[PDB]
Parts: sequence; structure tokens; C-alpha cells
Amino acid sequence: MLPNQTIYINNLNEKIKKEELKKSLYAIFSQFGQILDIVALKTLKMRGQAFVIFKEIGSASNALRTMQGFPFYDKPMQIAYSKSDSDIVAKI
Repeated sequence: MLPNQTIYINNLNEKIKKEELKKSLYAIFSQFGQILDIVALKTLKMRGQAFVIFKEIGSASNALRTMQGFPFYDKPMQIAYSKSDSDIVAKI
């Protein structure tokens, strides 16, 4: 799976309000480089999931390799590169 600028995260703690979850994701991912956006909706389709869109592909790679399994709100994050441009959109 080729690297791309967006990482897809699941196994996120669903008890956390989305505004807070997004701020906390920025807190931990901003070290990897400039973040263009973080998406985490309170829809059934997006339960436990988020996308972090980095400016640079290399930042997404370093984020993925460093934070894989990191216990965030006491739950290990599962991180993958996004599979395609149509992916976020499908999740809305």
C-alpha cells in the first residue's frame, strides 16, 4: 500500500466528544508536520474512526510508523494510509 498524505485511524474511543477528539488528535499528530485537516464525524459510519490529512506524504508515513498502536484515551490506535480519494468521501 503506497504512502499518501492521509492516514485513516480506527479503534478510537467512541466515548469522547468529537470536538475534543479532534483537538487531542492534533495534539499528538502535529509533531509529524503541517496538518491540513482532521475529520471525525459523529455518524454511525464513522464510529471509532478519523482521518488526519497531512500536507506532506512523508509526514503521514512518519506518523503511521511512529504512532501505530499508541494508547490514546487508553485504546491502541490502528493506523493505515487512506486507500483512495474516494475513501473519505464514502465515509462522508
